[PDB]
Amino acid sequence: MDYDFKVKLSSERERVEDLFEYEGCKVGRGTYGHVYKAKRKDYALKQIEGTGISMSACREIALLRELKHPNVISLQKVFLSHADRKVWLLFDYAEHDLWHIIKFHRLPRGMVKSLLYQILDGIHYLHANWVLHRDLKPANILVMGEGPERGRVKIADMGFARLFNSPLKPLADLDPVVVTFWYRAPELLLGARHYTKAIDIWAIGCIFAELLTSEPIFHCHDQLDRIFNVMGFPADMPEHSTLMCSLIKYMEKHKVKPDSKAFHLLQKLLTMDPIKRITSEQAMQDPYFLEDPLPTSDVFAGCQIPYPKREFL
Amino acid sequence: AFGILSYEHRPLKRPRLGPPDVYPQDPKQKEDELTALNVKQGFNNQPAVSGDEHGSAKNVSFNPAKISSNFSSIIAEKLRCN
Amino acid sequence: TMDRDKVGIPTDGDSH
Amino acid sequence: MAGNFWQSSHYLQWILDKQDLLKERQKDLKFLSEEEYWKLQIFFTNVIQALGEHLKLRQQVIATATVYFKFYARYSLKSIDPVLMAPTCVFLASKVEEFGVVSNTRLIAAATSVLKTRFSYAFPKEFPYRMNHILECEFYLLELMDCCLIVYHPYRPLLQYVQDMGQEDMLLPLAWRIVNDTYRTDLCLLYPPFMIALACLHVACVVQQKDARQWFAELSVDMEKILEIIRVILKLYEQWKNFDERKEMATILSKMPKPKP
Repeated sequence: MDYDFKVKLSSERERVEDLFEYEGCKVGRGTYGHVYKAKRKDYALKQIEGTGISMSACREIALLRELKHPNVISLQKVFLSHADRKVWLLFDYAEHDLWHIIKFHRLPRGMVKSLLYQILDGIHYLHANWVLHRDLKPANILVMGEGPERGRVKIADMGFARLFNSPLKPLADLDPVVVTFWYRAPELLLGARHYTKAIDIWAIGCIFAELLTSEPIFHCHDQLDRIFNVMGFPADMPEHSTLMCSLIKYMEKHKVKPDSKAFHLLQKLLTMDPIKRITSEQAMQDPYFLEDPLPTSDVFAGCQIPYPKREFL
Repeated sequence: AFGILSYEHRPLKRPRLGPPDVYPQDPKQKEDELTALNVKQGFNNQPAVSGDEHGSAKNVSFNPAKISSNFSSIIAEKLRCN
Repeated sequence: TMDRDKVGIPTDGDSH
Repeated sequence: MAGNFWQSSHYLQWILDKQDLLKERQKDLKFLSEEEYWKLQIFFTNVIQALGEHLKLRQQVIATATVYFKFYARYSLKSIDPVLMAPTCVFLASKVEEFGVVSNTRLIAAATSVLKTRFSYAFPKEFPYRMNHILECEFYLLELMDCCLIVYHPYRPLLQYVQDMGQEDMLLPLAWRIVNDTYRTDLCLLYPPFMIALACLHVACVVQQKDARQWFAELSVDMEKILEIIRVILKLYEQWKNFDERKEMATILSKMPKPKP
């Protein structure tokens, strides 16, 4: 570890502040880090919380290095500053976040049809590469706008994503909490320590119901009561006794027809057991997408976007 | 990366095995089943080799001539079969 | 933007 | 990413030709011969293995750490002290393989204890480093290694092939130990994991006198590179026969090119 190697590396390196106007105009704040709009001297520049590299940063870097897909976010470059020992990532800018669409409408059917189809194919591709997202929220789904590609939802912010190819330790021994309680699957909420890949299916079903009713289906034992209320109690894994019809009426209250094609898929997406839950590939085979309107690559399909651009903080 | 050859689309031993190192999504693997003990005690992982998996033995004798003769026999028989 | 036959099969990916 | 090796970053960029390895090792060869460099690489691989074994680690994490160590392929050996390369590579491998982050004092104590109990002759003095040095070194390594943190291993193809063959008790230990031994060479940087697994399986079946001609006959793969891998493994085993750590490593590390302050 000598001076000449350091000076040569510094000469080879390029400074992030010397190339991008990341200062100011912060566009997103969260527990993952800070997201800014940046341009060369538009991209989303993300600074990760915490000095040095943490488990989230290491997983992020080791996962999006080798994953490539039209429906999956892809970083273009990474910067590593030694003065303060923190990490900077550079994704392509995604103007519209699904949370913004949900909030603005509080709605074409083909739009939600295509959006669900695209998220299902993306999560199927993710499951193909033998990895678990372990976090699906409406704020983690981003939509391109008025660019070279329209629509084309992108899954991102997979800091909690972990490979499940072969577990050296149980998946719950190093992460008691994997996702927010609004979308926690019943299996892990019942204290399961080894959970399969079906949790993401439950999450996508929950968010699909949220877009169907334009209102959070699950709102706040804090969520177990709501889970039992929304779709009844299972009368047909651990702490079974320690815990101490409704779905149809709940969907009817939101002016959704009980007898339709979307309702059957939504009902079959959410089950109390992992074995009977459908996997990603069978979701596309559901003739729900087949019925008109057929899913589109462009969600807007030529319509003007009424949602405003993301605002600064 | 044109110089390197890829066996991605060439199955190895087609009757019993598929692509050499590409791993499809098997529907009957050990990472999807949920037994009563698997949920409670977590994933049960046991060492691939009983005893010392880390340990590597080099004190056992090797005969390079015998190995070379066997490999020559294998390649000659494969040429004869094809 | 209509793809009748493409609905059944998922996209393989960007690949190389 | 797993399940598709031919599109992963480990194969697209980190598979290097032997010509590049010979060209980039000239700077390290200006002070030591090929034999001394090879012996030094074997010794430091053994040090990494011992350090991983002391911390009660698995085998995949130690293999990943060894692959990370085998940085020196494209950079000079005098750039960073290998005695500090080993613990930081082990720490990064443990961090990335989802095994958990080791403690600071735990890692320092483990390194010092190992160096003082089984490598005292090579290093008469103590281990004079702190955790900040380890952190900055691993940060540099993550910076300049193109952020390729997923390393494939021949273990999965080896288990698949032995399960396909049918025998699992007489052949698996020998194949596993041969795969463990083959990490001393540079084959991991040269050939795909399944070729190494096939070569190790062939060696294991030939050693224990099992008729495997019919099994190897049907499989369709290049049958010339496997011969090269067998030759490399045989050269490893033959050269390891008359090599003593205690008698020589003191002399080689006496000739070690140390970095400047």
